[PDB]
Amino acid sequence: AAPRNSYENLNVPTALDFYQTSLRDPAFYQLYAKILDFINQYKEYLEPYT
Amino acid sequence: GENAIGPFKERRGEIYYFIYQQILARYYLERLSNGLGEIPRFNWNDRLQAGYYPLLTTHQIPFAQRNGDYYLANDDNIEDIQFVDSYEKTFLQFLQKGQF
Amino acid sequence: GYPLFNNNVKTKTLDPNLVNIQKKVLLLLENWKQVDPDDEYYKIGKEYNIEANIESYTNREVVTEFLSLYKTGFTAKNQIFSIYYENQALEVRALYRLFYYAKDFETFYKTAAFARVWLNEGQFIYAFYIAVIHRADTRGIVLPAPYEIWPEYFVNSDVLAKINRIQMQKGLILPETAQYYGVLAKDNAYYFYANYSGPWTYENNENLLSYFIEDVAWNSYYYYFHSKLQFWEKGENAIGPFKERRGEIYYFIYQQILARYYLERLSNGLGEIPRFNWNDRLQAGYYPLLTTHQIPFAQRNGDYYLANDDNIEDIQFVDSYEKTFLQFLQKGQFKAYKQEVDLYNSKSVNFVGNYWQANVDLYEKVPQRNYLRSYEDAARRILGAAPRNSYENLNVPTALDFYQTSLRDPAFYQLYAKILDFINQYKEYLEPYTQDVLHFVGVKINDVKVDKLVTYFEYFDWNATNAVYLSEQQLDTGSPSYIVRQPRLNNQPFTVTIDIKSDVESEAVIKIFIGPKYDGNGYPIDLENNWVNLVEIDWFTHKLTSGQNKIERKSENFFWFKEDSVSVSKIYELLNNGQVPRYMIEKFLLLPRRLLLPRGTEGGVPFQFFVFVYPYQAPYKEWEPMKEFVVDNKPFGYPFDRPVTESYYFTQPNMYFKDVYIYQEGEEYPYYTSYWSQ
Amino acid sequence: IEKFLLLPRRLLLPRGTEGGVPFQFFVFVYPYQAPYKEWEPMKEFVVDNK
Amino acid sequence: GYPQYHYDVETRKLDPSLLNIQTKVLSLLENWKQVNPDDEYYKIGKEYNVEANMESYTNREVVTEFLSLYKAGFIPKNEVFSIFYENQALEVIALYRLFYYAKDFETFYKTAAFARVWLNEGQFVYAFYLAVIHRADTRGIVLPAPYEIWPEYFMNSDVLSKIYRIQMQKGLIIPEQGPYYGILSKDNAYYFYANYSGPLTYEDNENLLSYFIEDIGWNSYYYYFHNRFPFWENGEQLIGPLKERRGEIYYYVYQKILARYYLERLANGLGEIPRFNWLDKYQTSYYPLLSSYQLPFAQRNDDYYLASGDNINDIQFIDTYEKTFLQLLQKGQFKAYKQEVDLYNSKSINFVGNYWQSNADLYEKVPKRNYWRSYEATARRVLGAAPRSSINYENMNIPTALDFYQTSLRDPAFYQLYAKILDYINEYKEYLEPYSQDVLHYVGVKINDVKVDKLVTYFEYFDWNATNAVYLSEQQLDTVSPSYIVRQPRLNNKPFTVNIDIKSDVESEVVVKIFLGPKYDGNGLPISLEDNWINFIELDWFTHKLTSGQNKIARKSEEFFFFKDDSVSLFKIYELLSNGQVPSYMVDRYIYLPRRLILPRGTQRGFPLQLFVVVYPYQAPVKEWESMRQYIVDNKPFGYPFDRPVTLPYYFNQPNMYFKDVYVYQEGEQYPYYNSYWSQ
Amino acid sequence: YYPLLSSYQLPFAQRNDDYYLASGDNINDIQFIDTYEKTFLQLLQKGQFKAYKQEVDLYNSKSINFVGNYWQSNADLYEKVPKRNYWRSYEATARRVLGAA
Ligand SMILES: *[C@@H]1O[C@H](CO)[C@@H](O[C@@H]2O[C@H](CO)[C@@H](O[C@@H]3O[C@H](CO[C@H]4O[C@H](CO)[C@@H](O)[C@H](O[C@H]5O[C@H](CO)[C@@H](O)[C@H](O)[C@@H]5O)[C@@H]4O)[C@@H](O)[C@H](O[C@H]4O[C@H](CO)[C@@H](O)[C@H](O)[C@@H]4O[C@H]4O[C@H](CO)[C@@H](O)[C@H](O)[C@@H]4O)[C@@H]3O)[C@H](O)[C@H]2NC(C)=O)[C@H](O)[C@H]1NC(C)=O
Ligand SMILES: *[C@@H]1O[C@H](CO)[C@@H](O[C@@H]2O[C@H](CO)[C@@H](O[C@@H]3O[C@H](CO[C@H]4O[C@H](CO)[C@@H](O)[C@H](O)[C@@H]4O)[C@@H](O)[C@H](O[C@H]4O[C@H](CO)[C@@H](O)[C@H](O)[C@@H]4O[C@H]4O[C@H](CO)[C@@H](O)[C@H](O)[C@@H]4O)[C@@H]3O)[C@H](O)[C@H]2NC(C)=O)[C@H](O)[C@H]1NC(C)=O
Ligand SMILES: *[C@@H]1O[C@H](CO)[C@@H](O[C@@H]2O[C@H](CO)[C@@H](O[C@@H]3O[C@H](CO[C@H]4O[C@H](CO)[C@@H](O)[C@H](O[C@H]5O[C@H](CO)[C@@H](O)[C@H](O)[C@@H]5O)[C@@H]4O)[C@@H](O)[C@H](O[C@H]4O[C@H](CO)[C@@H](O)[C@H](O)[C@@H]4O)[C@@H]3O)[C@H](O)[C@H]2NC(C)=O)[C@H](O)[C@H]1NC(C)=O
Ligand SMILES: *[C@@H]1O[C@H](CO)[C@@H](O[C@@H]2O[C@H](CO)[C@@H](O[C@@H]3O[C@H](CO)[C@@H](O)[C@H](O)[C@@H]3O)[C@H](O)[C@H]2NC(C)=O)[C@H](O)[C@H]1NC(C)=O
Ligand SMILES: [Cu+2]
Repeated sequence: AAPRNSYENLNVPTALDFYQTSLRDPAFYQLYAKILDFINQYKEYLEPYT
Repeated sequence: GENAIGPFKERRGEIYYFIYQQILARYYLERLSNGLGEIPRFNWNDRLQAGYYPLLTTHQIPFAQRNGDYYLANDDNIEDIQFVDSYEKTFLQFLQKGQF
Repeated sequence: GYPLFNNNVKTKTLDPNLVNIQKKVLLLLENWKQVDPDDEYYKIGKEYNIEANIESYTNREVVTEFLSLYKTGFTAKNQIFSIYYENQALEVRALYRLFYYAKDFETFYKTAAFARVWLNEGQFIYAFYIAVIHRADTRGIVLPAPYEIWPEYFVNSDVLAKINRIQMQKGLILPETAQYYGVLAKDNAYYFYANYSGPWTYENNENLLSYFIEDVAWNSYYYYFHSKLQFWEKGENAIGPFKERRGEIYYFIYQQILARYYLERLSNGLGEIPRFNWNDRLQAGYYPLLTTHQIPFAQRNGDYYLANDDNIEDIQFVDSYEKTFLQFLQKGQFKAYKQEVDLYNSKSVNFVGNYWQANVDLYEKVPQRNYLRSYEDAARRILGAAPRNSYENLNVPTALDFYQTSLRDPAFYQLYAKILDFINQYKEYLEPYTQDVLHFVGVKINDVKVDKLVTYFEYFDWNATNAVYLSEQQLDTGSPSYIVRQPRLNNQPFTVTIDIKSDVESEAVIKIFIGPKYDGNGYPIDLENNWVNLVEIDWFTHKLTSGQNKIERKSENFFWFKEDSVSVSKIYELLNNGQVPRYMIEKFLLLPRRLLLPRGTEGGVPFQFFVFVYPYQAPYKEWEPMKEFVVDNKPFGYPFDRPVTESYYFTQPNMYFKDVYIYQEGEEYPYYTSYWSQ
Repeated sequence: IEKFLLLPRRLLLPRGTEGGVPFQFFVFVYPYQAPYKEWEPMKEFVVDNK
Repeated sequence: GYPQYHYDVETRKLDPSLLNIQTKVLSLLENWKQVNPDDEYYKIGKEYNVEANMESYTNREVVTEFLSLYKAGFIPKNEVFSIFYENQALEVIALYRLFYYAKDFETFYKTAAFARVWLNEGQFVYAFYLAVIHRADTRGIVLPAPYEIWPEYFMNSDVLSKIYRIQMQKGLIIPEQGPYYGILSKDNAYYFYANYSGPLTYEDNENLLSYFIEDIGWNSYYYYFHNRFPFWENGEQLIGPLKERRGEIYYYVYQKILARYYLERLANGLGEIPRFNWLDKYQTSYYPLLSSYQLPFAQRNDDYYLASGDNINDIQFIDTYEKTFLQLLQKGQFKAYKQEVDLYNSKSINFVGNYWQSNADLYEKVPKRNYWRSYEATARRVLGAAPRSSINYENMNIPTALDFYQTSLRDPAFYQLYAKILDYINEYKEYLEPYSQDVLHYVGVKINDVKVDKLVTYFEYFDWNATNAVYLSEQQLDTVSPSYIVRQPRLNNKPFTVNIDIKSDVESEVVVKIFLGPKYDGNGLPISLEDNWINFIELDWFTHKLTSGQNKIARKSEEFFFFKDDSVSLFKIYELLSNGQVPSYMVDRYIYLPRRLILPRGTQRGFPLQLFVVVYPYQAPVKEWESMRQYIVDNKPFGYPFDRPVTLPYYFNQPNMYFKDVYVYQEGEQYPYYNSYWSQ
Repeated sequence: YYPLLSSYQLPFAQRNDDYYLASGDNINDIQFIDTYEKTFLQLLQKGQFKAYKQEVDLYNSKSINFVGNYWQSNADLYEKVPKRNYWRSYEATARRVLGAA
């Protein structure tokens, strides 16, 4: 949700811009939950263990 | 992969999936312990429902703040939005093809 | 006040050999909601062991799969069953395969008794009905009509409440007043007058056509279509030689259904079928007054947003499934699902149809997949508006979850209109028919006349005893007859006379279609846009001699319509004389004749008839086992199976268009059923 | 130096309550099979070939 | 597995002069859904004519209006009745007025028989229950609990389906398989195990507290509150001596109902009650599994839009109403409905209450109006989400949980609506001057310590009779009805005692009040009194005599003023009547919350709460309030001292006040759904 | 508005584009705001009236005084009424709503 600009010399930092602060944002968890939901949809292909 | 992991180069995606799944599982356990329920899902064409007002600064520059009801698809994001959507749909198409 | 429907049934002698089987089948359909320990099947079911009889089934893999599934545990009794629930569908498919691969009738009967004794009643009845429809040894046997097997799916909550009250009271406490509440006691039976749903259930004036969309036979036709050609069965085991024409059948049936619905809407002045956007909200409210096991059906408000937090995934899939198809239209010739597809060729229709049904035939060339998805299933789930839950033991039923109640929901019509719009976008590829194919040299239709077209409402009685639970005494000796008497649309007999001239003596095929003349806006519809709204009503052959010819075709002989089914009591009465209702054996998958014409008005509603005469060509050889549903080698819906681009080059001397008016006699509305109105 | 990429032990269990929060443990025993040869340089993060 | 409820009933001897009325009443409530021609009431009602006995009613206009409406025609039998349906409301009000003004019990019985024989069953039962509660010559008799009069409004569809199947089959075809489906055949009766609603009905994890919001006692308490203080009746008939406090009562009850509810939300970690905007999509969905006459209850889909064109008019009225109140807050002193109002005075509360109930007392000084509209009724209609055709057409209605006082508390939207109303009322309350030290400080009295025993909650089986839900055969009516008993888990708390130590310099009479409240909010932070004054629930209120020196007061939870015992079943009522005794609580304490619902459960198995104890001087109520002594302990306003906002909390750090922190624990199963055959 | 301002290292509130002001949490405030505006319009229809125990005639230019005070919710607006423990300001409520904190 940072302001969008085409200038490379001006940025407003966000928690998701750094791996040191990514886990502080719930949006991180929601996004990667979506990604893992897609990956589990893929995993549905695999044959279950016998 | 060669310069970062070496012989475990063909298992990179497995590591990615395992680490992220473990992180999300621990987060879900903490939520259950605090009685917050499951992780919400969201729609890109709809608005995110997670407000965040970090009290963080670097070089005195404040971190970005997001309100409770933030519309993700605005005038200046359309392009990015489109890409995201496409990147998802292609994957679904792969699931229909199986072998490709 | 309306006249009471009485008509003798055209019956045919039954082969004595099958007689016993008939009996047994009926014995397995009596009070299927309850298990009676005193019945014969109970001991057989409690003692039968499938594994010990593994040699009695032709295929061994089916038995192994069924046993493996049964080891895990099937669904409990007294629970709602739906083919759209994944686990229940998986179990019922195995049960049906076990029924289908039984060596002989004795093994099948033993397996059915076992299933009824041990398994869920809904799964058992579904599988048994389908198997009896499909099993070769049971071919030629009469089955009860669907509305008599699942009465609760074909009547509203008030009538069922009255019936349940009568059953609980074991009669009337103050009989002389029951008449004032639409309950008549007569001839060892109880008759319950019933109304159709009103504006409370349907919004935007849709309730005006409730007499049509809620008709018992209208929904029974869709259930029969599902049973004969089920999406989860391979083409070989369901249709045989007409396996490459499955998509054509799908498209034809759905197009005819939507065309008839549009004709009814025009007759009621409701306009065209609305279109909707998935990312936007549906604008069709529905509040069904239906219940199964007292569990209410899902309700949808007027302005329902389809894309919520718990549906996103499904939504995405739907969108993708559409876009891929559009991409195919851009490619034209491609390779999908290990199958080469060329859209320039008409036969590709098959693929298209399967693609939009996600049936097993679509995946016959790829390895067995554990990842399963269906566009129609996801669309039905989204449109049903039922609460979303991840628990498999809790469901809120919706009208779209059952083929017996799907046609009651406008969302069904809207969704399949969207699907057929995509299919017509595909059809735009095909080359239009040319004059040489259409013109019938030496044949000209001089005239066409039709008698007065009349529609009315008449009382119809159907048995609804299976909806209640009987007592031990009733099971042992006899149960009462709870009969629902409701108004239904019907039309008086009419004849079509065709005057033709042909100096050449030859064999020919005549087709008759009925269609609209004006759209919702009151303007005439050009053939280039009306080709998709024409309903085929007749299809026959005739030998033309040199000179003049006059053909008289009666409405009782039309190919695409049947007569009404009869109750079980008459079936037993005829069976006692070695006879069966011929139309319940012959042409039991077609629409009833009473729904041929849309309800008219006092002044008259305008429509048109299209008559087409073309050369005859015999159906192919390998098509011999199915030479009771076809008349020639032309595609279904010919010549309107592909778009008409120029009406000038389509019209020929051997084609005729006539304008007709449909009138209404008696009451215009069907709700005049009160004690004071009789 | 050793195991500096893993989670701390202090975060192993979710915070409990005075009355107690319910969870479950799953214990699985299976046959052992040694990791592959070319996997030798990384035989400090794995225990078998699964 | 859960234990079975066993408890002793407090009984009092019944006046011998009332032995005839009681029976008669209990005879007219038997199988009220059906009319038996073999009964005496049938003949009496068939032959009785109202006009010929016009002299037997005190008021003559009542008879004339009833005759006019009856000539116009009442609703037919076998249809859903609701007091919110305007025509049905008029008819039932006329019938009740005819019942109430009957000069003697004999005429009342004849009129009741006539109504049962000729009129709709629902209207008859509603009016008869109200009249028995309000008639002077019926004071002292006992009525069956609401859940036994309307079983279908207190159970889900599955249990009702099982009961109907058993009734239709007249038993079990295969008895051995009954237990596997929750049906037990024992002692000539059939017991059906009942669950509570699950996530299908409630979203956002609210089903966790279903056991509380679907409890029979909760809805029965709401229905009793409605019956004792109907909105359409004049205050004088309802409350004679303390009519001017009607609005205050309206504020006291709802404020309690929400507060307890809020407490439960804190016990299950659900947070605060949501607020909503009328002109925006409603985010709370509801899918009730309830049905009346097999007609399903209306279902509200998530994100339902309330401001559609069809409802627009109603919306406007709602908005206007709210706006008007705010304007009044700016005026302070004004005249409304020909009543002078000054908001600087606490008495004005009365008016405020009436204003938000749209009751008769609000329009007592204006000429009789043919135009009338209720804010609560309009809001209930809007939030019900029933199709507009149901509203427009009179001979058809789809029932909603908000159309009945027996099922209103099941719908989450009720709590949000009344929270909005109470927010407006508290905005009004901000006018009042806060209590000073002089009124709060009891010179010479100091509380030394407050001790409390262990607070424990648990689920236990409770059986209630649901025979009235089914239709009986002629033989059953003649000889005896079947017994269908619903067995369901219910919350309960073990007995506990509060011990208070007080040091007094002088001897005097004092009044002691005990309140309960929460400690932490949804976000886990402590709640200051300035915001917690509205969340405290009044538990006990009693007088005492303090002698000079040290004194100890032991108060048992079984003696709290604001709670009652559980109502007894019909068979036990007959058993006690045959011995000339009646349950006292059902006689005169039925308007109080059940004692089993005092404490929350808690999903973490341990929940922190706080108790507040206050002692103040005793002053006898004014004499004119003589016939209300059983319900008033002193002259202080209800909820005192937490009846007005607290601005400076350090005024409540008085010697005669004490705050204590306590913990509530759970014993046994944490959840109530472990009631299967294999778990029992 | 994304101010780069801070007091005691606490960042100033940032208002995202397309911020919705009529959420449930603010609904009460919104209503008050609306009501206030509505009231003024009603006064314009009355022309001459009495508000806060002050006689006002809008045909006179002097009335400007009252109008100003009415839109500032200052002390002079409530000088003729008894001291009120209940007080709310249109400007303060609007500032709170638009601040997006
Ligand atoms: C209020 O709500 C609660 C909450 O839902 C309800 O409580 C539920 O009630 C149902 C039905 O009463 C319970 O289901 C039953 O559970 C039985 C106990 O099984 C346990 O042991 C077996 C091994 O013996 C385990 O397999 C079970 O679970 C494990 O296995 C399942 C297999 O699917 C897995 O899914 C699990 O994850 C576990 O790994 C339990 O640990 C069980 O015996 C019983 O099963 C019979 O019936 C089912 C019906 O589908 C068959 O599939 C199965 O093969 C068994 O066959 C019987 O079927 C019928 C009888 O129904 C007859 O032909 C025979 O008797 C035959 O033996 C069934 O599944 C559920 O466990 C329970 N949930 C709880 C307590 O949390 C209350 O009922 C409800 N109350 C009311 C009044 O509505
Ligand atoms: C399918 O849907 C249709 C349409 O909704 C529905 O038709 C309606 O049926 C109801 C009955 O259920 C009809 O209501 C009755 O109408 C008759 C006739 O009324 C006409 O004629 C009288 C003069 O004779 C006019 O005054 C009147 O305005 C009409 O023009 C009435 O006679 C009935 O009145 C009795 O019942 C009322 C309660 O319903 C009482 O209020 C009234 O006083 C009457 O009481 C009678 O019974 C009492 C109880 O036993 C007894 O005590 C009294 O002494 C008296 O005998 C009633 O109003 C309605 O008109 C129909 N509408 C239409 C358009 O046809 C079907 O019933 C429905 N079918 C099913 C199966 O559901
Ligand atoms: C669940 O709920 C159901 C329904 O509420 C309960 O069933 C009820 O049980 C009670 C207690 O058993 C019943 O009341 C008793 O009924 C008996 C039987 O009465 C019948 O038989 C009599 C001859 O044996 C006959 O005279 C009666 O008819 C008289 O009365 C009617 C009016 O009721 C009148 O119209 C007639 O003209 C007659 O005058 C009737 O046909 C009865 O003997 C009992 O009376 C005793 O007690 C009363 C009160 O103390 C006293 O006055 C009497 O003198 C006598 O001592 C008593 O009335 C009730 O009828 C049942 N209801 C139904 C619908 O059947 C069930 O018990 C509950 N189960 C639980 C809680 O587990
Ligand atoms: C409505 O449906 C019910 C149930 O299907 C019908 O009851 C059924 O009637 C048939 C024919 O009478 C019964 O079969 C016969 O049973 C006798 C023994 O009673 C036997 O001798 C005959 O050979 C024949 O099998 C059947 O048992 C019975 N079912 C039940 C559950 O009682 C009813 O007749 C139907 N009514 C109408 C009007 O169609
Ligand atoms: Cu929601």
